[PDB]
Amino acid sequence: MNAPPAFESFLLFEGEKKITINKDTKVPNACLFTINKEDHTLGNIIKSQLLKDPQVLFAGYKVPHPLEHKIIIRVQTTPDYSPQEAFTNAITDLISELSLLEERFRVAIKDKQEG
Amino acid sequence: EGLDDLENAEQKRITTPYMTKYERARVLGTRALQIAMCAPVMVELEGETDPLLIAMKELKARKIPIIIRRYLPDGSYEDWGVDELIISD
Amino acid sequence: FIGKIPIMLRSTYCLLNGLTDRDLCELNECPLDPGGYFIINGSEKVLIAQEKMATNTVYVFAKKDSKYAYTGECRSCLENSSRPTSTIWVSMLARGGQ
Amino acid sequence: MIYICGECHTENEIKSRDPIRCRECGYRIMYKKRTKRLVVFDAR
Amino acid sequence: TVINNWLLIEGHTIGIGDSIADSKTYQDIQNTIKKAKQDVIEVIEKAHNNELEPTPGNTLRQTFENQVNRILNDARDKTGSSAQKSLSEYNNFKSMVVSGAKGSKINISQVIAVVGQQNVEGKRIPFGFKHRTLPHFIKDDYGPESRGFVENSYLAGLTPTEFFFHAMGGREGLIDTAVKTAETGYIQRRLI
Amino acid sequence: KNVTLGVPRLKELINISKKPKTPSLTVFLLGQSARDAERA
Amino acid sequence: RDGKLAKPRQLHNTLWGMVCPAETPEGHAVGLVKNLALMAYISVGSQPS
Amino acid sequence: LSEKDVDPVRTTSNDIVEIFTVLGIEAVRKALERELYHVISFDGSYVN
Amino acid sequence: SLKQRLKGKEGRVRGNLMGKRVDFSARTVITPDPNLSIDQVGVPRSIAANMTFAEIVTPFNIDRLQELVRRGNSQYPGAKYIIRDNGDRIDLRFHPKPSDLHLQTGYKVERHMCDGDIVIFNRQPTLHKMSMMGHRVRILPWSTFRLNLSVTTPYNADFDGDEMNLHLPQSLETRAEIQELAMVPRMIVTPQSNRPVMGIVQDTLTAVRKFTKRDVFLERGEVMNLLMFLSTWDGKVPQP
Amino acid sequence: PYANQPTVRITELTDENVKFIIENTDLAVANSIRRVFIAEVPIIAIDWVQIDANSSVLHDEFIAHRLGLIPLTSDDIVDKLQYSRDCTCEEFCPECSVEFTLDVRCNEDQTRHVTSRDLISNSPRVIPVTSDDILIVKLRKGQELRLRAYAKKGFGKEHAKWNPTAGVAFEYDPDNALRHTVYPKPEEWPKSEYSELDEDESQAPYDPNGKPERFYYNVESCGSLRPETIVLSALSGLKKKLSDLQTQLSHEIQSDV
Amino acid sequence: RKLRRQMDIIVSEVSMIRDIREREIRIYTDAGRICRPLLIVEKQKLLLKKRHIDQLKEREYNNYSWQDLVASGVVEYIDTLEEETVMLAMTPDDLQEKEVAYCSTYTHCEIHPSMILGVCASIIPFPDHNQSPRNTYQSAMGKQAMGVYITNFHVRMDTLAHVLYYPQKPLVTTRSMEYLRFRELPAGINSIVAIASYTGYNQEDSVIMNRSAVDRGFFRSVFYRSYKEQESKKGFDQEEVFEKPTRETCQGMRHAIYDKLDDDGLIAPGVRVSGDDVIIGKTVTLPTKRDCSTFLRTSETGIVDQVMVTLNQEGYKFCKIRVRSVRIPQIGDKFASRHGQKGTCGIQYRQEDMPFTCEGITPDIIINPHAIPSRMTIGHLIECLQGKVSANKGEIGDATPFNDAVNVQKISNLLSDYGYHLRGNEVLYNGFTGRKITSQIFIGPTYYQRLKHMVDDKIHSRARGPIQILNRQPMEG
Amino acid sequence: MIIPVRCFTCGKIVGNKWEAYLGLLQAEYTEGDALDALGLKRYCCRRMLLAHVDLIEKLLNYAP
Ligand SMILES: [Mg+2]
Ligand SMILES: [Zn+2]
Ligand SMILES: [Zn+2]
Ligand SMILES: [Zn+2]
Repeated sequence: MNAPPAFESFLLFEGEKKITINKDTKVPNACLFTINKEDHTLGNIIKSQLLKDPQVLFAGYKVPHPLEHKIIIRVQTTPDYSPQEAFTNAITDLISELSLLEERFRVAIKDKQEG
Repeated sequence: EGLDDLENAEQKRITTPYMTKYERARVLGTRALQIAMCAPVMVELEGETDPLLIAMKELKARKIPIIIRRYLPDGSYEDWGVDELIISD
Repeated sequence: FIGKIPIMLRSTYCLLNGLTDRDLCELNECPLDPGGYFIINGSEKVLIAQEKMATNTVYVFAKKDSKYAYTGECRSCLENSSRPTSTIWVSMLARGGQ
Repeated sequence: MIYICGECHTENEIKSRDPIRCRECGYRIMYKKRTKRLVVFDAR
Repeated sequence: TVINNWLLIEGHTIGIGDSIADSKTYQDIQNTIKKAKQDVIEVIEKAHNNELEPTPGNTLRQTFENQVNRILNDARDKTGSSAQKSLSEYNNFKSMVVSGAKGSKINISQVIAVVGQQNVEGKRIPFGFKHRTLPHFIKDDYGPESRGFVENSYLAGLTPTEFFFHAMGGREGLIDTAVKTAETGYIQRRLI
Repeated sequence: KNVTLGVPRLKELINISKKPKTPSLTVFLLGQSARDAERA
Repeated sequence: RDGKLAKPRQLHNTLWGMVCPAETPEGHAVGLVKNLALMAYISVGSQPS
Repeated sequence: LSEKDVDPVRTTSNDIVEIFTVLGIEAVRKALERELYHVISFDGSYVN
Repeated sequence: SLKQRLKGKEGRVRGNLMGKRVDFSARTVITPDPNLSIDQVGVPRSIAANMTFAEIVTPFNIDRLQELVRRGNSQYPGAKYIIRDNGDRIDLRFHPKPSDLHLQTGYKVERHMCDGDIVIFNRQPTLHKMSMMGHRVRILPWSTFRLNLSVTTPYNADFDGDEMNLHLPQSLETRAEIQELAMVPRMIVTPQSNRPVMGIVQDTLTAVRKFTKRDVFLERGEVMNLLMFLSTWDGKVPQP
Repeated sequence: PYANQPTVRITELTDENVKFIIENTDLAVANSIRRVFIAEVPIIAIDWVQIDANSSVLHDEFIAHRLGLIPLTSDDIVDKLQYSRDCTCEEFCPECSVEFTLDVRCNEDQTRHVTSRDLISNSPRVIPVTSDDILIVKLRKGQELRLRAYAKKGFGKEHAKWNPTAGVAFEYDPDNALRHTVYPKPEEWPKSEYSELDEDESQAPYDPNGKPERFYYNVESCGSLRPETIVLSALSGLKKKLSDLQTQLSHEIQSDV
Repeated sequence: RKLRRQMDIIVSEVSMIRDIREREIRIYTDAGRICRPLLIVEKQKLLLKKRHIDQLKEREYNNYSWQDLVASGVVEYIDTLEEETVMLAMTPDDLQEKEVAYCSTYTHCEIHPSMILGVCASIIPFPDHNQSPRNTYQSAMGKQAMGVYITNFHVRMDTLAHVLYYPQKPLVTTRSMEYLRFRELPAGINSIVAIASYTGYNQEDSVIMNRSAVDRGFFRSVFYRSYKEQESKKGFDQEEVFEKPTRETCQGMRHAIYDKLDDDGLIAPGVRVSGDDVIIGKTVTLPTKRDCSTFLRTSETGIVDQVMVTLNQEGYKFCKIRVRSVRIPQIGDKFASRHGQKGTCGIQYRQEDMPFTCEGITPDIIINPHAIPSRMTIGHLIECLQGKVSANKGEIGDATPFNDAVNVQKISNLLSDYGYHLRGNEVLYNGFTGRKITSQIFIGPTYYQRLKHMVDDKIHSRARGPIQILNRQPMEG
Repeated sequence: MIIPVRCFTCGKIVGNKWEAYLGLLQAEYTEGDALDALGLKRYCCRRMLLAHVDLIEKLLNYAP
């Protein structure tokens, strides 16, 4: 009766935005990135990529409730760097790493199959 | 339960100037109902829609137009304006 | 004809008595079913064993609240007959009376 | 209106007026035939 | 919220490893229990020889039981404290007992060292059989094992007689729980 | 020795009846009996 | 009336091997309801003749 | 309380009915509180 | 007879006056939820859609209430009934045509229970004040009620199958009365013993013992993760 | 400040599982990768069933449940098959689903074992992995099971039937050089198959400067996808999710600025 | 005694009690005396010999049975009265040993000390390793668990019946289970249980379940509810009959659809039903005819499994409709560990969210560690340990109480040979971040039971519902 | 009733190994040796077949 549809864990409903950015009034150069229909898979990977950036003063993520399908990522950067730039850079870095990882995995399969 | 019960076989105000928690509860609830009934708001509200939150703002501003008639055990009473009592919060 | 006696399933008078596991399955009955119950209006009724004091045996007791210091009772019942049990109490009156 | 005899598992047609008794076996326990409507089950 | 997320990194558990104790600890426990039995046997011998004098305001039976009960209680306390002291900082039973979240010092000792004496109505196991606690003992056996002293721990597992005596002692807790649960509300609905 | 305590004692305090379960006194001594067991 | 004289809820020593020591319901029925041990048998009775 | 060498000040009884007829309603008020406090404090619990 | 209706536990006074059945109440099994605040209760969507709160139509909520009216019973959150100034009740599920459902100040809309609604949550036996505390509703997608672990102490609750009673105040007077008198934060300390009636328990109590040990060190990535759950954090990372 | 330079070394590659090592990678990337193997790798599995007749001892929705758990050959077709929600069709059709049919009638004294071999699909690309055969309900003489089902694209995040992995072993720092786990008595713990410690050694010396690297994986496949296909589909799937997020994130930034 | 042991003139159930100190001999032949069989011991030696055991092994095709032991005088029934006079050896291996010399006049010996347990108590593994109140609580849970109540459950039409989809025999059994037929009719599933404080959702006796396991049918069950109705012509003015109400047939009818009903007024099997649907259409002639149809409850949602029509004991037309509802494990469902640890499902985490071992094994259920120290259910820990060896060794572990051949140390030694920590601990990895957990989690196969208490069977709500017209107070609709 | 299709813990196919397992037992293989021959390395998969009770074999003893 109350069980939610299994697809709601990853499909956005009508009028739901994938990501919404809210500036953190507590500290300058801080923003809260709320991503809908995502979990630790994207939250944890992005958090680590942000932490690797020296211009990111703070990077962390949390799930408001495990029954809900939202992740809030808080990012704080130095006064000369904007969190939206760090977030976009972090995502491009992950896309680059995974792209290189795909190519190297394909080569490894061929090498293992050939010899 | 019976076996164990028997075990037979086996001016001129004397009240405090502070607003009580009960007075605050009823004052806020009553004023909130009035606000929800389109009663004019005695405080300038901005971006507020909940009549109960509006009543709390009026209480902090001491603008609620309500008087508490405190009944004494001897049958006498004291009328204390909300603006006259000290708010416990 | 004098009436009908409810039969305990799998008893010596039950139809499912002595039947092999295959015969029980053919009758749509579980071979593992222990039986020991009665079907009354389609409902499986089980008779819970009732615990009570043994008959025809002398028991000596003492009651602090009663006037008797000690009392020897015997719940006499005839041999497999005359179900109404008659109890005789032989009681010793207390010494503390004034 | 088809019913299946609980003993001989034979399909028989029965009206409101005639008794439940099986046409050939005489058994008085009949089971309604499964509905012809389409029932969808999600494989979850 | 903060600590429950940190607990995902640190983690918390409870298992057989926490119930285990060093062989030295088991030997100390066994030696303590052996000493307690010998002490109880000496008290029994003194009573049988009429060499035991009743304490003021108490009869011989009360005096005898008081001496026997304190010996068994001291043995449980000694075995329990010895086990508790031998536990490592990593022992999860200690972590919960030290924090006070759940369990207690007595639980650790009952699980690891000695469950102890079982009581019915605040006294040792009664002679439900005339002169006997169970048909396995001799008549007039006032010894610890006879009257319900469980020398084994829940890890070691109770013997057949200890198991029935622990079920007798635990039945009183089930009855008292049912009584307290029923008659506690009564006192309040009357006071009000 | 035993004394009524807990829930049944609380029950007696609210149910003040003519006959308690464990009526008793706590007697104190003034002179030497307070300090001498024999006099006590 | 009989059960008022002595409390039958306690696990009596004589239940060894006759009745299960652990198997009893919680609440008002503790120790009032019992279950036979696996090998426990109840006498069927016969003529004393 | 009338006996010689027995402390007439501290000697008391746990029977509230005796305190009422021997000492009075005010003694009961204090005695009831002391008995009520003892049963509550016996296990270490506390009530205001 | 007439006298027979008055006597007994089921009689008029004892069975129909001193205690009686009440509307706007629900009961189901309670389950833990460490993510909800102590003053917050997770409620099943089915219960929230079944229970209603009568909101008076005001110019501050006229637009919001008109939306909930057109959503109706089929879509949650919505409303069950509209009460006009004449006091007549209209069921929204019967005729959802907006032309006939236009609202005006003074009307009452029985909207479904939603997030932030004040409710009285109780566990029986009700032995003291802390057995009935005010909570804020939080809609969760399952049939159980969710309770913070801290409040299990005053309720003497354990998630071994226990059920609890939820009551929804039907007017602003009672709603404000609960907010100002019976909410869980006000019940933290009990006058019975001059001490807090609820404390940290179980996992959080064993973990805080470990977490507070002198030799527990947290790396930058670990600290920044924990600080996300600290709602009271001022946003400044302390010097390690 | 930028992306890592991951490297891959495959240790085993069979039709059942693929064992490989990933080096110079962050634990979050390594973990998210294994999470995608379980919840984000799409496969084709039965999700809709119409049972015309079922005389077996198992109820209709129980038969449907067993059919859903049956893995179906979907190595190449899953890439081109659309989700029913995304396809422009009205209902189930070859562009978004594959039809399955089963019709078994028993008339012999010998019990008829309905297996995955009895499932006939309209597309040769999507067929049961076994076509021993997966056991389905057993029919007595005169019993029958007649049904038609539709298999559609989905991933393990929606339902475990769409998970292509039969177990994903994941390990890092087998010698516990990072001391991420503290053993009370290291001598009591057995050595990991990936460990490089001597017989007398119990743990590697603590490395305060160390960080998780050289992740060991063993991806076992149920059969729906080849083990190497799972990793490739996952890596590309994880990249797609991040690329989609970057796109929506860019529009959000562009709308606010 | 000789005549009783020979069964010449005295039957085995007759008890002879001699009160030596009172010069009294009581012979009881009446019914209702509780008794149990005990092996006879003479001259500190058992009368039971290997020849009897060999004949008992060759039980089939030989007709040798228990009755031959009684007739041989090897075993006899001792009642509660005679036990007073009986000196009973707990075991021949140690109680009657001349080296102990505790007693030199044993008259009988226990066959196996574990036979003092009942039916539900014999299902507990290692009960001698559990606190006594937990063995009592498990005895109740064992009666409330789910499994297969009877083999012919498909033919039976019980008012309430819960059948588990995949019941399993316990990996750690008690010898008595062979006699209780718990192997043929199991009531539970062996679950990979991890004892860890995983995100706090298992606190206060709560349980966390693997959503991927539940999706695979873990603890999934089918609930059968049978509805019975008959048509009776009692009172010539009233005549009730099964038939679908029609606008012309009934003067007044609700807008509810009756199309689910057939021309006979009965719903057909395979049709989905809910509180809005009618399962039986019955109408009674008024003194036009009114309808007295049988509606399901709002909580009732399922499919009509079977519909039978018969003539009952009264000879009236009678029918039973069995509605099938599948209960998939969900938050709030109660579970039991077979050791008195009863708990509701707090949350369900998918396979990638649950913590995993180096082998990729994720626990099916995660329980709070604080449940064990207060309850002292060490038998649960030992069962979890014995079950891990059992699954690896490929043998059903024996957890019969009072057995000296099985102990924690021997189980730990065996587990060490299978490449696992001797105390059952494992290095678990956090599913969310992949980092190793600092503490090693105790995990292993433990037999769990699903109780009949489902959240959907207890959830209820009331908001301005039907009230009594006389009392004007709330009532169920 | 019948062998699970997927192993509850890890999802490995075991629904095709029951008749193979019974065949191994009939060939005098021990329960452990039979599980090893089938390749059930993880104890969670072994638990599936070792603890399974194929009650459908008994349910098939009743007429349809
Ligand atoms: Mg509870
Ligand atoms: Zn027929
Ligand atoms: Zn389509
Ligand atoms: Zn597995």
